[PDB]
Amino acid sequence: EYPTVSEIPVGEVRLYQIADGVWSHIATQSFDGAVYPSNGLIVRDGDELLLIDTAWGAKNTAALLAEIEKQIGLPVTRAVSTHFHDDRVGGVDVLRAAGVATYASPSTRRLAEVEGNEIPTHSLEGLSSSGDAVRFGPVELFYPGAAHSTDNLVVYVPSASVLYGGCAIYELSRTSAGNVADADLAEWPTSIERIQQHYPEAQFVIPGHGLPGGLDLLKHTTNVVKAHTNR
Ligand SMILES: COc1ccc(Cc2sc(N)nc2C(=O)O)cc1
Ligand SMILES: [Zn+2]
Ligand SMILES: [Zn+2]
Repeated sequence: EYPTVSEIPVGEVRLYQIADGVWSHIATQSFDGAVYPSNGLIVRDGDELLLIDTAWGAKNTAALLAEIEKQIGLPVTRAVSTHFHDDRVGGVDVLRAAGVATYASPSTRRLAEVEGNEIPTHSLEGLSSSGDAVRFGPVELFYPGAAHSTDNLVVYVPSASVLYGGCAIYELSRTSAGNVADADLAEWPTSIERIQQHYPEAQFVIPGHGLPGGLDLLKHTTNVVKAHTNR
């Protein structure tokens, strides 16, 4: 059974096996008063591991690396942040100190700079236009356009038909759009469709927060967006 926010004390991390050599990681952090859960991805990359997003903070991210070492036992060598918020780059400095090569789009890097957040080292070339995609070891990184934020990425894991939505895809239980400060509600519905388009095959879709699903998570998000465009 998937772990829920109330089962993960702040400072602990959980690994959850999705498919052969594909796990999610789950952690918890406070924000504007209140604690929320947050997801990321781990994909085997030959004899190494590829990290999709931090565990939302330095302490969580240290505990992630340690759980990884305890449960999987292969070194984490690269990480990719999918947008510039703290649930995506918070802990990049720990990764860096651990010896992980960190990566992100050039726009994600500039925006973390402006926000005062931690900044990944390496720029991901080839992700500038709505619809671009590049192969990053065992995964495909894909830029569907603005949504939750202007830079936000999603990742697809070919060999397993896993699609990682990042904070661009809500979980069904979630019906309020929550914080959309840096959002473009206008393009957001189009970008989800850009996703559905490119990844029709996804058998498993993971939101940035909460419980995983199938392609239905795309449409549910859309509704919840539009229900807020209107009012
Ligand atoms: C699934 O339950 C929830 C409810 C609300 C939030 C608000 C936050 S905090 C954070 N670091 N990201 C978000 C987001 O919406 O992307 C996150 C998860
Ligand atoms: Zn965000
Ligand atoms: Zn988020």
